[PDB]
Amino acid sequence: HMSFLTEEEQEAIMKVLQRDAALKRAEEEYDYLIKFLALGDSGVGKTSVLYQYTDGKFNSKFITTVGIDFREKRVVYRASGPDGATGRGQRIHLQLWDTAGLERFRSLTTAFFRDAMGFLLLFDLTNEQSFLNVRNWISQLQMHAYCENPDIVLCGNKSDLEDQRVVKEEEAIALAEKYGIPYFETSAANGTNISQAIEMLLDLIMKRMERS
Amino acid sequence: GHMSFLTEEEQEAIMKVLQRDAALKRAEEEDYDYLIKFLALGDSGVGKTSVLYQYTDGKFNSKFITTVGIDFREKRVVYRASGPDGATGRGQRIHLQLWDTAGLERFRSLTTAFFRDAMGFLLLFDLTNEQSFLNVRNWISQLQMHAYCENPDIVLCGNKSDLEDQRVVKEEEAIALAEKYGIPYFETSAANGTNISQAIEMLLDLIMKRMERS
Ligand SMILES: Nc1nc2c(ncn2[C@@H]2O[C@H](COP(=O)(O)OP(=O)(O)NP(=O)(O)O)[C@@H](O)[C@H]2O)c(=O)[nH]1
Ligand SMILES: Nc1nc2c(ncn2[C@@H]2O[C@H](COP(=O)(O)OP(=O)(O)NP(=O)(O)O)[C@@H](O)[C@H]2O)c(=O)[nH]1
Ligand SMILES: *CCC(=O)Nc1ccc(S(=O)(=O)N2CCCC2)c(OC)c1
Ligand SMILES: *CCC(=O)Nc1ccc(S(=O)(=O)N2CCCC2)c(OC)c1
Ligand SMILES: [Mg+2]
Ligand SMILES: [Mg+2]
Repeated sequence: HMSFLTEEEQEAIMKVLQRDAALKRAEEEYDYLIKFLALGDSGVGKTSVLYQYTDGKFNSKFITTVGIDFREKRVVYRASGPDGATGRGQRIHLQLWDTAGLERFRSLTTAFFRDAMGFLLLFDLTNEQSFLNVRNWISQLQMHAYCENPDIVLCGNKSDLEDQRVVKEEEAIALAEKYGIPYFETSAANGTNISQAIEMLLDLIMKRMERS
Repeated sequence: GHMSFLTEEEQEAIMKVLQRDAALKRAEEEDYDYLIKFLALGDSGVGKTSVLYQYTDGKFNSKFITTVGIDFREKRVVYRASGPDGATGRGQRIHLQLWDTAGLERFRSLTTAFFRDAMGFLLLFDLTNEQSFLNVRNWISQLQMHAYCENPDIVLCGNKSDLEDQRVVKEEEAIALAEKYGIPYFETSAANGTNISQAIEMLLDLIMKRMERS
């Protein structure tokens, strides 16, 4: 009925932080460290999406994120050229930040935005209110990011729940066009579009870094 | 053991600091020659807010207003390197961001988040409070683990040296602790300002000298 920040919950968060300082200390020395961050209302599937992508697995039981967490995955990035071209493959080491969407964690999660080079914004195709909130999330991103106009990839998630969709695809494609951000309908249950969405953000983050 | 979550008012406070930090950071990523960041940490009540306030504005306030999670102050200064046999180089423009962390446990993971941003640390205990000095070992251990640098520069501050009637930390003990860890030590007063600028300038030097090597 009345819940408080338990000691176990804070122990959890401190170990995410210890692990992070560990990861960063080592990188001061595989061949590029690309970080991005997933955000969106609680229950849209941020954790599920990252898990499907790192491990190809899905757990249908809701285990809400205690503040903050992150996964990693070593991948190969090949610079995609114009009209189907690619380029050479340098090794990319991803750090995938995963934030709690609950308000009680808003200030803890908001301080990690500056660690990100790009953002995976998620709403639930079955929850119109999570879609309405995409606007508020985008301005919080502009207001706390590194970079004046940060790279974003919008995901409407739970596309496998067709008989419960309430956000019409047109409303979502139009919102995305309004802001100039790539849009993908995803499903963490079966993996649809998960790899393409993230690979699209990686491409945005690597192409932006080759204009300096 | 029942740490309240942040209230709506506590959280608006912290988001404003985050809003101010991002505006400051975005302006430096594009005037002043370097942005330099310190972070003050230590138990609640040792005088972290008061120390930074004395340093930026030469003022001191007796009423205890405990820090809501996190805050920071700024100061423009001129650092001059120290060369061989006092060969003081050109005056460099330094913009200092001075992070101020709350010391209560209920804020511990929030404030630990910000050890990433620091290039150095001001570690405070209270001279009138032996328990706050005994915890200095844990704090250093924490800093070792969460600093983003290996062997982070620390300056130890034993504060409230103006309350001489109420002093309980023996001087030899703290000099021992500081020598054991190889870190500079200053007894300070946020009230009358004794040693505040010397300790903060010592930390600036460590970081600047640390920066030149690279
Ligand atoms: N059918 C279906 N269920 C999904 C999908 N993605 C997530 N879920 C389910 O939705 C619930 C919430 O997912 P989860 O990743 O925990 O959500 P979250 O966005 O991380 N929430 P929080 O911010 O609280 O950590 C879980 O029951 C999960 O099984 C999806 O693509 N399809
Ligand atoms: N005499 C004297 N009093 C001091 C000194 N430094 C702080 N105080 C007083 O002792 C209390 C400590 O206040 P403060 O600076 O807020 O401590 P803090 O470490 O930032 N506390 P918190 O972590 O809870 O935010 C206040 O009442 C302050 O006025 C000092 O050097 N001398
Ligand atoms: C402009 C989009 C963006 O956020 N770019 C970006 C590039 C590089 C980094 S970093 O982590 O390698 N680094 C920290 C300070 C400068 C170099 C970041 O950090 C998030 C963002
Ligand atoms: C090793 C001592 C130390 O902490 N040095 C240091 C120098 C510069 C920076 S930074 O703020 O310019 N930066 C953050 C991301 C990489 C570049 C930092 O980081 C706090 C530390
Ligand atoms: Mg989650
Ligand atoms: Mg304070």
